[PDB]
Amino acid sequence: PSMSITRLFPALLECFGIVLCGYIAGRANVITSTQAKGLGNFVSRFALPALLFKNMVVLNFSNVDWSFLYSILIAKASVFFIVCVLTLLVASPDSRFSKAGLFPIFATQSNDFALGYPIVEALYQTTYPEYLQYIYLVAPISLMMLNPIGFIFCEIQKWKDTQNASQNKIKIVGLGLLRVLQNPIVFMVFIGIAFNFILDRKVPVYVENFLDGLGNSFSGSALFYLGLTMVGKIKRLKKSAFVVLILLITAKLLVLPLLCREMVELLDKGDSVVNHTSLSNYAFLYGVFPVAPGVAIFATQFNMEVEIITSGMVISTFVSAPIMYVSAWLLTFPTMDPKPLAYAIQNVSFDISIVSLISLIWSLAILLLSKKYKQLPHMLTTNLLIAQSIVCAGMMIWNFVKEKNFVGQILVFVLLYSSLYSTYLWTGLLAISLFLLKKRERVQIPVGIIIISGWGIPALLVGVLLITGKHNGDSIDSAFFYGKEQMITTAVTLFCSILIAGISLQSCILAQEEEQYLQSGDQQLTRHVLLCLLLIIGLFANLSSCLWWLFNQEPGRLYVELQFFCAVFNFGQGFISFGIFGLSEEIKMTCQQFIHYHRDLCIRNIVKERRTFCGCDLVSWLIEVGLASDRGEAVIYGDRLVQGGVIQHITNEYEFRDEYLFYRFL
Amino acid sequence: PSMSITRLFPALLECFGIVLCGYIAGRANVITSTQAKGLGNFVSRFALPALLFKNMVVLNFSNVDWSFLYSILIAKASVFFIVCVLTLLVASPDSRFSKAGLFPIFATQSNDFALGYPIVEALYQTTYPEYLQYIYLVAPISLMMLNPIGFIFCEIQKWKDTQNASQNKIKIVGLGLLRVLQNPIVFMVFIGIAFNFILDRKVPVYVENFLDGLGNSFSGSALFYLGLTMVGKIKRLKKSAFVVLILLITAKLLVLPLLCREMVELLDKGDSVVNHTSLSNYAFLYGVFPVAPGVAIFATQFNMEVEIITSGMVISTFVSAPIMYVSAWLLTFPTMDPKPLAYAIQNVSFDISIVSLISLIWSLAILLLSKKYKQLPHMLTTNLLIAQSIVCAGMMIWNFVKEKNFVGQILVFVLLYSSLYSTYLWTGLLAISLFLLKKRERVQIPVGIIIISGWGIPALLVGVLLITGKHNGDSIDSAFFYGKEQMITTAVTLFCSILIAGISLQSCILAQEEEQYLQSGDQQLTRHVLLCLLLIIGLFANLSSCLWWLFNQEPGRLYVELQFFCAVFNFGQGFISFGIFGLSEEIKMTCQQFIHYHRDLCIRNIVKERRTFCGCDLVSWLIEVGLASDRGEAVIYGDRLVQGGVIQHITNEYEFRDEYLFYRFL
Ligand SMILES: CC(C)CCC[C@@H](C)[C@H]1CC[C@H]2[C@@H]3CC=C4C[C@@H](OC(=O)CCC(=O)O)CC[C@]4(C)[C@H]3CC[C@]12C
Ligand SMILES: CC(C)CCC[C@@H](C)[C@H]1CC[C@H]2[C@@H]3CC=C4C[C@@H](OC(=O)CCC(=O)O)CC[C@]4(C)[C@H]3CC[C@]12C
Ligand SMILES: CC(C)CCC[C@@H](C)[C@H]1CC[C@H]2[C@@H]3CC=C4C[C@@H](O)CC[C@]4(C)[C@H]3CC[C@]12C
Ligand SMILES: CC(C)CCC[C@@H](C)[C@H]1CC[C@H]2[C@@H]3CC=C4C[C@@H](O)CC[C@]4(C)[C@H]3CC[C@]12C
Repeated sequence: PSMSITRLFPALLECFGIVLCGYIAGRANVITSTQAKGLGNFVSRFALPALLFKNMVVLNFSNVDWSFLYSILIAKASVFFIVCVLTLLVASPDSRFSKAGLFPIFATQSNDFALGYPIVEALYQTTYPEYLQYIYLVAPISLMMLNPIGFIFCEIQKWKDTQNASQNKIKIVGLGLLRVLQNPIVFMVFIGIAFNFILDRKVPVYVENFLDGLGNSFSGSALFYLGLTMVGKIKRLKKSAFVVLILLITAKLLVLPLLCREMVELLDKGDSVVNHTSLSNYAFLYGVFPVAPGVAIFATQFNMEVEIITSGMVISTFVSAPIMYVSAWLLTFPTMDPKPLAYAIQNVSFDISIVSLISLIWSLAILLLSKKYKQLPHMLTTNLLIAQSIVCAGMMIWNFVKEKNFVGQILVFVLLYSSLYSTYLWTGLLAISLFLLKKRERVQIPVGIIIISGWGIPALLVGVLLITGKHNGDSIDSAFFYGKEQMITTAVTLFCSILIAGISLQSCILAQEEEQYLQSGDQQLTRHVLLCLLLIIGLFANLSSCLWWLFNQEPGRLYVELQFFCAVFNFGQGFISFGIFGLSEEIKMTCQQFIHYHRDLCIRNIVKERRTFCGCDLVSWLIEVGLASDRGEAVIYGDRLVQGGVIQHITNEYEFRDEYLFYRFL
Repeated sequence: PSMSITRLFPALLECFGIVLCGYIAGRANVITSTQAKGLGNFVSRFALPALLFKNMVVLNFSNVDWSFLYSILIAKASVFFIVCVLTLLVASPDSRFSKAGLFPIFATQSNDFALGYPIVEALYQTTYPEYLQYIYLVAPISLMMLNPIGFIFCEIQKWKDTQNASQNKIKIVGLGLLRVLQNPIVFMVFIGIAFNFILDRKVPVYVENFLDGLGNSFSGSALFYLGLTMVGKIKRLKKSAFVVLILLITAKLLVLPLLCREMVELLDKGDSVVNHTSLSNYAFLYGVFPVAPGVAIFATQFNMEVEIITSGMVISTFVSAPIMYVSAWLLTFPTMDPKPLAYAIQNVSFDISIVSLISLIWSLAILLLSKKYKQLPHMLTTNLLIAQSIVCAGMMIWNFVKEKNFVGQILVFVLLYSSLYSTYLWTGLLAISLFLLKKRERVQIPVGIIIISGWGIPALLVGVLLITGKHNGDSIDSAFFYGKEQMITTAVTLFCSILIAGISLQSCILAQEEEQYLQSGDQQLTRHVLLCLLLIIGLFANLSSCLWWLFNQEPGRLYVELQFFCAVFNFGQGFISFGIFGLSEEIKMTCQQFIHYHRDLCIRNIVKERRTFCGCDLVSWLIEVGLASDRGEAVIYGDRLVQGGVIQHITNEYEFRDEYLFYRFL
């Protein structure tokens, strides 16, 4: 009925595929950091103002439900107040106010013009068209209400830092209000209100096409720019910063949706209980939008807490999508029957499985063409991705052979759950390999023994399940294909894997040292330990669901959520693996420019005699001088120099890269 | 009926308003030339491929009329062959091939993805939707048939710089084909055809939203980027280059549409004569699309004929719009009745007049706030724009009061045509002032006498016309309000104006020197002659139409076109006048970056002792060193330096500008 949910997955695919395209373009150095400024300016100064003005001139303010806006504003104000009070009472006095100026803003301001609006449009287009108008009502008002307090706190921190006690509160409040008044959203909305009243809710035909043309290009360009602005933002941090970031993202993505739902339940007291449920669900879905990059822009402008804010915004952007999908499906579940419920679970798992299969075959092609799996622990990772691809393919076959052929059904079930148990066990084997590498022991690794164990133990478990179990062809879900025996063998396999994971966790000298450094750096322990920390979340979810079903024989109103979560993890675990292990005239001009003018003073610190400069030191020196903005521009400049015959590698085998590679002048 | 024409003006307004926004953003240094590369890459590598693939997957090749495509291709091939043959026969042997490789491409390839498609969509969405599919069929194929040959010619020019007569024809053809195969349009269309046949003309729902999101952001972004790429392109050229440019634009915008119409007349031999007429009228206005910037990109890549190609592309882009509008209206005219025809003329003139009044009041406000009209010849220009604004307002009043009141309509007519005669005379007075300034005589200019004459002679003419004329209130057009006497007065006024126009055409010394330079440069004599010529063109058109009506008393089937042209010029002459007249952590980082490392060697060539460097020399030196790409980067860098307390003006009154203003170090 309401909240058509089958249209949400393509909308999420749009929203995050454009972001992924932007990230890939930025990271492959197609677009550098300087060239992204043009796209950012076009999006912020011409497309968003046009979209806001066009949508705000026609709003019909006499037919707007203000209860929803009041509830959302009350929830946001409550979250802001709580975060500000806790930050003031907890943070150290040296940089207290700055935190209280930005942490509440981080946990309240969301990204709903670029990401939230397509989702809301897809969910509520033909069912509740009046909901799409609320976004343009809620996003600006919040900036009109909560941003000034944060800006005032930041100005107070700046005043303390400068120690200019002669200032008064009037100037601080004036600066705080002026910073929020100059935002294009605020005054564009004000002008939209003014022209809405002047023009009697009608857009002249002369400017309709112009406004539509500028407004239709906002969403995709903003998604691309958001993807571009995440190329190098996530960096290593400390434990305290990590805990603060986890708390902030939990406040943004968990506490706020629940508070919005509670406020909508309290304030709204209308008839048509169906509409009340729809409004509460809409509030919950609105609460889960990620943090807007405008907060990072504010932090950069104030030059305070920029790194933690940027990292948190980037992380929350990616964390929000599974939360959105699962929350929407869970809220749609109550208005369903058990057989359509199972069909919906099958369909969602099939969609996740097919997208994950495409991503996994792409990642496998990359890994095979890299030809780096011959040394540990890349081949175990290759086996893990192979098992994930096989389980995705097995489920896609199962969705069609569920009630088509018998022998095909048994064969598909065997393949699918052998692959599932293979992934479960391979998590533990990878953890064991990482722990063994941690011991730094120069002992041979039984690669053959571990691989045959990992690919034969699940086969033996499936065989004994077939021998001792009872077939049940009336079950739509493959989890209950046999029943008690399948459940107990899955539970014991998960328990063993989790226990294993927990227990486990002209210069020859220059050439030899650089190849030794390359060999040492090829062992990417960070990514492997990240994967062998992330998989146990889903392993724990699976084990908890199995134990809950075993202990609670009578099905309560919690096993459906566990089924959905475990299926989503089981058939989307390949996304994590893809995210980890898946990613002339001007030449002459720059050549003579470098040779003639500033060639001198270059060889003073970065070049020394060796029995002749690195790759990182030259990039750092170029950044220091001012010939580049980031590492990308330095890499492009070095490529320009090398292609022109200015410098060359010693071995004549590597191009200009930001590694520990040595080059010589010509 | 067919070809809904009342909604073409908003489409043109959108298409060129986004271009104007891009040009203003680029010229005001909001977006620098380096930062535009990101927008260009996003447009050319992600949005256009997505749009092309999405449109090519669903095309229904079994229901496509190939006669239109064949006729367009034949006309384009004929134009290409003619231009190539004439260029080969006429051009000097120094660069005979290079021009022959680029001139036929300039006159054939058009801009139909960004500009042509919105126009075709607006004109034909409701009446003939199938026409919308022809663009994506015509634009790619043309390249596949015409781009190689020309490219081969360019390769021959490169072969003329190698002095290797033996080798290699095969290599030349291979390079020519490889340059056209790597264009995203070509292989995107090929992949679209392949997936069209694979997918049975159906796109999966998973990628529908992604393709729609990337494809919907192409038109506005491409228009903005096109506007951005026209900031510093039009430059002074030679007479021969000007003649070649005029010939090339005439071939592109005049010969090609007529040839397309003729080929469609010859080949298409179908039924439903109305459909044949509509398809032949669609053949026309396809050849009036301006030159695509891809030709300029090709010229830059080949590094040959770059300046003439860029200037011609920009000029054709700006010239095509009135040609499109007038051609479409003239083609639509035959399917109308006399009274609806007159109403359509009134409506088109009213629309042009209202847009021109908005533009003119903007320009007048800018000129008044500039406070530079106190010296000749700016105040005469101010009077000219005042008269144009008054005539626009008078016509907008007339359209509402054409049949409302007697005294009101008489007063409105008097004001309107007094303003029209005022503009006609003020053209000649501006010509007289320019000629007097050319004589370089230090004689006082009777500004009061000339302004009194210019604002009084039209009043005397309209008064004597009212006294001796006869009222005719049954005419919708204001031209025949009185009859033959009004035509005689208009003709004699135009003849007098045309004759007049034709007949006429520390810091002791540095401060005064720069003041004298500013005074000399304030008299912008370069643009005034161009404005005079542009108004003379329309005055000549008006006089020709008046003489044609006077000599040809019986109305043939040519007076409607002259009426339309006269109305368009009379009520859009303000657009010409608007075009001529009307258009920190980083700080400290850059200031100590300049101070610490490369502060030295700056005072070696440009800075010298004076009784101390101009901004132009600093900009040129910064460009030469490599710290800036164009004048914009140098200007931004100088602003950063000045705001950081590095250099300051002698008078401390001028910010960092690319003028002859001396600056001193701190
Ligand atoms: C939730 C399901 C059912 C719907 C489909 C969601 C996917 C389209 C999302 C989910 C996880 C996303 C990924 C999560 C994390 C990343 C890493 C991200 O890069 C970084 O975070 C690196 C930053 C740096 O190096 O500074 C690039 C996008 C990517 C691959 C994302 C691409 C889009 C993905 C696959
Ligand atoms: C034809 C009518 C009925 C429809 C509306 C058309 C307008 C939207 C067009 C027609 C003429 C155009 C102008 C023609 C020329 C210019 C100059 C152009 O700048 C340059 O050419 C300078 C280039 C340089 O300095 O290098 C900026 C856009 C502008 C004002 C154009 C803006 C858009 C205009 C007013
Ligand atoms: C359950 C399935 C369907 C979806 C899982 C989504 C979440 C849990 C996964 C999908 C891809 C993952 C990301 C993949 C790659 C990276 C880059 C790394 O440097 C930090 C972690 C990070 C950012 C991961 C965080 C967790 C992540 C966002
Ligand atoms: C008849 C009315 C309605 C429309 C007239 C359109 C044409 C003829 C006019 C409108 C604005 C004009 C432009 C205004 C400004 C400039 C900049 C100048 O450095 C070169 C000429 C150029 C580029 C003009 C060329 C002619 C132009 C394009």
